[PDB]
Amino acid sequence: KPKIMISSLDAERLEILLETLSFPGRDDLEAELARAEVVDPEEIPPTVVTMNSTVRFRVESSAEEFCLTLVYPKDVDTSGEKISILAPVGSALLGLAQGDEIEWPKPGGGVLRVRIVEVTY
Amino acid sequence: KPKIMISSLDAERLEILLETLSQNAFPGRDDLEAELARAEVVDPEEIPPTVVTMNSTVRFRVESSAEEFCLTLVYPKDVDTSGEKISILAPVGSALLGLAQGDEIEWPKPGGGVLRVRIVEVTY
Repeated sequence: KPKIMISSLDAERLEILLETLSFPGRDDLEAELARAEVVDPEEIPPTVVTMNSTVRFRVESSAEEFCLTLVYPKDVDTSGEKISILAPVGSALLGLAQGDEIEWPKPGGGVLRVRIVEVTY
Repeated sequence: KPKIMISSLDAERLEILLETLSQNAFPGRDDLEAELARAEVVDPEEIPPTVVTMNSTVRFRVESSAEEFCLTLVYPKDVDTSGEKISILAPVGSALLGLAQGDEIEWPKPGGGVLRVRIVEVTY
């Protein structure tokens, strides 16, 4: 499996956050962090999903797009734009890259299938 | 096909919420609106205890490990930093409303794969 790329600071901060818990994805997230490429932030391409980045998604079956900003738990907003690293979906976004696909439950039934089209700060 | 059931209170609050956030194109909004528009609006009393409503706590079992965990479906005002609340606006959260005990859903596993869970209990 490819390894995720993450800054030293985000690795440290996440390790500590995860250490203090007790979510379903905790162990899987920890396993990614354990084998990650921990580098200077400037070494991580802007196509990689990092903590505090904004991810633009396109629904594969249409032109439709939306954004989510991946954040630490205290930084989540109340208007549908931010998503916690501890949240379902949020925990899986970390270290994905532009072009990657992801899917999750669609309200009312079925699966929302999306592709990452851009990552920004 | 099958309409979900909501209380009058929750139908009303969600409608005002969605009106207030008119410009916020969150994932699955169109689908949640559609589901709300055709929902059957009942008194809280004849929505069964096994149906997920706003402020319900949902207990889940993961199929691979039989670990269990909970999420409480809340309005934006009530999410906290614990990881146990989930907004009606959030991925997964928006799909929980109207589901019932026994229903299965799945979402991404960090590093790849799916976490598939069954709703083991609903509590208000």
